[PDB]
Amino acid sequence: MKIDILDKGFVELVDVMGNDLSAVRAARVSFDMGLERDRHLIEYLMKHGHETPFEHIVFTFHVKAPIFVARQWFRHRIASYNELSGRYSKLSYEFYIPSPERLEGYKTTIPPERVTEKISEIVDKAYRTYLELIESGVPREVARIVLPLNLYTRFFWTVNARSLMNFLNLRADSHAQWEIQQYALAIARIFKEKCPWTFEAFLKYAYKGDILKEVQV
Amino acid sequence: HMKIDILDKGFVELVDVMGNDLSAVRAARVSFDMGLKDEERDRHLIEYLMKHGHETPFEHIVFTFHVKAPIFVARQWFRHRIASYNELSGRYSKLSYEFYIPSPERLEGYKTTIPPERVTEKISEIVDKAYRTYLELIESGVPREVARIVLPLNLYTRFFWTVNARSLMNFLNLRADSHAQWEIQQYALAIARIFKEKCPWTFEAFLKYAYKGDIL
Amino acid sequence: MKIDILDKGFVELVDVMGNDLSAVRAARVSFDMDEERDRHLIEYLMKHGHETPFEHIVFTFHVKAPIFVARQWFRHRIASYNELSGRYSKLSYEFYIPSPERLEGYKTTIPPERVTEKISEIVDKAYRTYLELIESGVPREVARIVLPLNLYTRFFWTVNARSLMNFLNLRADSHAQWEIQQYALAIARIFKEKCPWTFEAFLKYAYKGDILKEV
Amino acid sequence: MKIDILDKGFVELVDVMGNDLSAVRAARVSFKDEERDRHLIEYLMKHGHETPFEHIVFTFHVKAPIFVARQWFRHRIASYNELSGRYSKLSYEFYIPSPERLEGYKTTIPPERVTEKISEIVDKAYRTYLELIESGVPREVARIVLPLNLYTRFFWTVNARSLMNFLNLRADSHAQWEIQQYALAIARIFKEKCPWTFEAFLKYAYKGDILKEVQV
Ligand SMILES: Cc1cc2nc3c(=O)[nH]c(=O)nc-3n(C[C@H](O)[C@H](O)[C@H](O)COP(=O)(O)OP(=O)(O)OC[C@H]3O[C@@H](n4cnc5c(N)ncnc54)[C@H](O)[C@@H]3O)c2cc1C
Ligand SMILES: Cc1cc2nc3c(=O)[nH]c(=O)nc-3n(C[C@H](O)[C@H](O)[C@H](O)COP(=O)(O)OP(=O)(O)OC[C@H]3O[C@@H](n4cnc5c(N)ncnc54)[C@H](O)[C@@H]3O)c2cc1C
Ligand SMILES: Cc1cc2nc3c(=O)[nH]c(=O)nc-3n(C[C@H](O)[C@H](O)[C@H](O)COP(=O)(O)OP(=O)(O)OC[C@H]3O[C@@H](n4cnc5c(N)ncnc54)[C@H](O)[C@@H]3O)c2cc1C
Ligand SMILES: Cc1cc2nc3c(=O)[nH]c(=O)nc-3n(C[C@H](O)[C@H](O)[C@H](O)COP(=O)(O)OP(=O)(O)OC[C@H]3O[C@@H](n4cnc5c(N)ncnc54)[C@H](O)[C@@H]3O)c2cc1C
Ligand SMILES: O=c1[nH]c(=O)n([C@H]2C[C@H](O)[C@@H](COP(=O)(O)O)O2)cc1Br
Ligand SMILES: O=c1[nH]c(=O)n([C@H]2C[C@H](O)[C@@H](COP(=O)(O)O)O2)cc1Br
Ligand SMILES: O=c1[nH]c(=O)n([C@H]2C[C@H](O)[C@@H](COP(=O)(O)O)O2)cc1Br
Ligand SMILES: O=c1[nH]c(=O)n([C@H]2C[C@H](O)[C@@H](COP(=O)(O)O)O2)cc1Br
Repeated sequence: MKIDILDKGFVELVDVMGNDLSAVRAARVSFDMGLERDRHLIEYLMKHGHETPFEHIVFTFHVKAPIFVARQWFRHRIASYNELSGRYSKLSYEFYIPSPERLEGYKTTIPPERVTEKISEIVDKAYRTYLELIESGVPREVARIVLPLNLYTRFFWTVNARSLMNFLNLRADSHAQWEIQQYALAIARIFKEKCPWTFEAFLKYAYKGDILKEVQV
Repeated sequence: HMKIDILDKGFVELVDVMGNDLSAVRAARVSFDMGLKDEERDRHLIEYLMKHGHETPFEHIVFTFHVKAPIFVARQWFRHRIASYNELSGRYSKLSYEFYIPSPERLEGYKTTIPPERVTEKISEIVDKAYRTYLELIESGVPREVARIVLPLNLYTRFFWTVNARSLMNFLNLRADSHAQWEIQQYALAIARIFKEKCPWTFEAFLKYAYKGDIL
Repeated sequence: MKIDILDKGFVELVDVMGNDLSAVRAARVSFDMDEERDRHLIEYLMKHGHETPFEHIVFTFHVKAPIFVARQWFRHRIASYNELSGRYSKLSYEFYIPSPERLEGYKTTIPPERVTEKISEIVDKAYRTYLELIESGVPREVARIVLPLNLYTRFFWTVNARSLMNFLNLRADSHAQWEIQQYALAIARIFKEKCPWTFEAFLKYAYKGDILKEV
Repeated sequence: MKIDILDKGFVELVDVMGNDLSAVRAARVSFKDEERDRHLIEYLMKHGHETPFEHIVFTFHVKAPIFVARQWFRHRIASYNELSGRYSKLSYEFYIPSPERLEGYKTTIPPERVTEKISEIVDKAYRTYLELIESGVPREVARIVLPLNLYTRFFWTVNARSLMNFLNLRADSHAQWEIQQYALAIARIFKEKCPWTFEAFLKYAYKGDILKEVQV
């Protein structure tokens, strides 16, 4: 399962542990019980605020995204991350270039096409300078500081269902930057495919965001 | 699928697992824009990570356990915050007559006034009386959340535990150690055993370069 | 500042870092930024779900509570704890004995005041058996396993305003066991004194519980 | 307490709760005696009993380059609040490495040229950013052309235990030089507020390699 986001990014599901029944399973222990009834428990827990059972469902994603996007994403402390290093590796020529449609809805002095053009020009000069510094023997950890925030980076993300839901509440929302919204939708799609009952219950009883109720999957 | 019996009626049962040794290898490699490789190389990285103290990669390995243990053991266990728990409720369900009765050998080394067997006998008695009082209150209409307050700390409880490899190793350092209570140690050995079965490379590397305990 | 809870328990403030303005300062370092403007920002943050700024206010409490209460309290992982050790020190003769009014509203085959008695009896026999074992040479970590769940323990609790609010949402609520609700009420009271603005705003826009809305 | 770091950065102590005695009070669970108290701090540090130090909390105000902040924010056991590029107009403040930063590395161009190369690109980037903002492009979009050396500010609230982990990892030669400088500043303040804990830390638990070589 891999989903393309923006111009060069993506969200890919690396691994998953458990399913909706994992949460049903965990929840049952409270009443010395085990695993149509199970589906009803998910709703109950969701609408009543029993979030802990969903912590036993865990996902590991492989994400390709712009650093300005990663910086916001990494603010979610209840999860695990492992990212590409700008200190250790030679960064490749890959940057997020917004399409003219990105400025749809805003009045600008210069054409959307020009805006897209200027971002590219800057990206191009920045990367050349970066390579020139490295070729000259400048340490990678120093040379990379001239690279812009729209530079693509990669990382693994292991997070459980409760934290992922908090993530969707905050990122699969209109107040979050459009770019991370797009990633959140892909995360939602995958979440829905692996835990359909929890997902449906989540949208109907606890989701606090606004876009997942208008945009399918 | 794994089950280890602990104490007289307890147990540690592996319910699920996500990833294996290579899950940490994958996570780690990404820092160099690389992926997996041969076994010799990948296994070398794991020990490398363990040696230098790079533990984040091991967080991508997650375990889900089903544990049955006495409350005094569980209390110490739930002190490990970097994990998830779901436990049997004394407020909601009627508790079963199951308590941890120490065997006479638990007193080995300690010279006692009364024979060990007697200590065992006395523990069972108090437990029996407490439980009868509990059943008595429950059957007379007393709310369960109130009636259970007479139950002793050796009452058995059950819970689910989802924890990743890194937090798990911290658990073993602290609980797979002679400084921890013998009872919790036994559970830690069972946890280590399962960790060994599922992530051989990580475990071995752990024991050789990071494990700070003494019983493993 | 100390508040007694139940028959022998309590909640006392040990220390606190910051106040309503601590949250105001944390948040202002976002837009690169007086009373009305500040208290309004606080109500604004609370109303929209911007909770991180409240993490910069921290409290440390000293709590004396029954273990069954502590087992529920310790489930709140986003915080720090340090409790008395039952295997290191001899436990004192202090247990939570519910008052007859605790069974109020319930129809029981045994008079409430009789239930109170049965609980005391167990406590007494369990504790004596415990001292009997210890004096007999049984190590404390083993002898104490016969003690009941209403045995009082003590601990230090350091938590920030955000986690504290999650705690009040879940514990200062009728779905929580009454005994812990009482402690949560005490926690809320101290929190109100130190952060009136944050507290006021919490009740009005984020508080999900029910009893703080009536007590 | 405010310490200048790099060319435009700084570490400022905003607030602090408790001191060395706070860890002591927590460990004993009560509420003095330097001999015993300090001895206890060292005992706790020597045997790995770290939870008591979580009762000591700091709030810092930091100004640092995004590439430094990104590494810093990887420390999850803490609280943060940073300036927003989506909401605020960014100031013309970037970290420009001085020639000395390249002492020891053999380059095909004079270290001063590297400084100029970096300064020029930073200048171009900021100028395009300003033109984008002026023409009407949304802040959150216009700032994506800004370099990783753009300075940002944030509030950091962390307890002594997590801060000690931070020092282990950052006040070390393996961490990038730029964040090492901040860690030193963090260490000075910590040392100033909790002299007993810091000394005990350096003596028994610290895993880094610079704090035992550089005063305060
Ligand atoms: C021999 C022994 C004796 C003990 N005696 C006592 C006692 O007398 N009183 C008592 O109350 N407890 C006692 N404990 C419990 C101990 O204090 C810890 O609570 C327990 O070991 C859980 O460990 P942890 O904090 O390392 O783990 P977790 O809570 O699971 O945390 C794992 C890691 O994340 C961290 N971490 C998590 N949360 C925070 C935070 N809020 N701030 C900073 N870092 C954080 C640390 O790096 C930690 O090692 C004892 C434990 C042992 C093994
Ligand atoms: C009325 C009531 C009934 C209950 N019944 C039961 C029961 O039958 N069985 C049982 O085991 N427990 C039960 N609990 C305990 C409950 O499951 C929680 O453990 C407890 O409320 C502590 O809450 P918390 O997880 O929200 O808080 P904290 O552990 O303090 O966490 C605060 C916040 O950080 C989060 N968080 C922390 N750690 C993680 C993580 N690892 N993954 C994802 N998010 C995380 C969430 O956003 C959370 O709200 C009950 C509680 C109440 C109030
Ligand atoms: C020299 C150096 C090189 C690095 N290289 C890379 C790299 O190539 N790629 C990369 O992505 N990162 C890299 N990092 C970042 C590193 O992986 C950690 O994210 C960073 O050091 C923050 O540390 P921490 O996990 O110990 O701290 P915190 O996140 O603050 O956590 C403190 C303690 O609580 C714990 N803890 C917190 N959360 C969890 C959890 N979810 N599960 C288990 N335990 C938990 C542990 O006991 C931990 O030590 C590097 C750091 C250094 C110092
Ligand atoms: C529209 C929008 C605007 C934003 N603007 C800003 C800004 O201007 N400046 C800025 O710095 N950030 C900003 N953020 C980031 C925000 O402050 C959070 O850090 C981010 O959403 C991650 O969320 P979290 O804290 O809920 O999640 P996580 O860090 O993953 O935590 C999940 C849950 O555990 C909890 N938790 C975890 N750690 C702690 C802790 N240490 N103390 C108490 N509770 C804890 C809470 O219950 C939390 O919801 C913004 C986010 C959004 C969506
Ligand atoms: O929508 C947002 N999402 C987010 O995660 N932040 C966090 C990210 C970063 O640590 C700092 C400033 O981010 P921006 O430049 O993207 O606004 O606060 C801020 C905003 Br607004
Ligand atoms: O070895 C120990 N392990 C542990 O987790 N505690 C925590 C458990 C409980 O929250 C409180 C008191 O525990 P004991 O009564 O078991 O000592 O401190 C204490 C000790 Br000593
Ligand atoms: O209201 C509750 N609060 C709580 O914290 N638990 C946690 C406490 C303990 O770890 C386990 C069982 O608790 P009780 O016996 O008190 O129900 O689940 C359960 C319930 Br119901
Ligand atoms: O020393 C380091 N410190 C750090 O915090 N990272 C984390 C920061 C970021 O999330 C990602 C890539 O960082 P660099 O570009 O700085 O290498 O891994 C990496 C290295 Br190496």
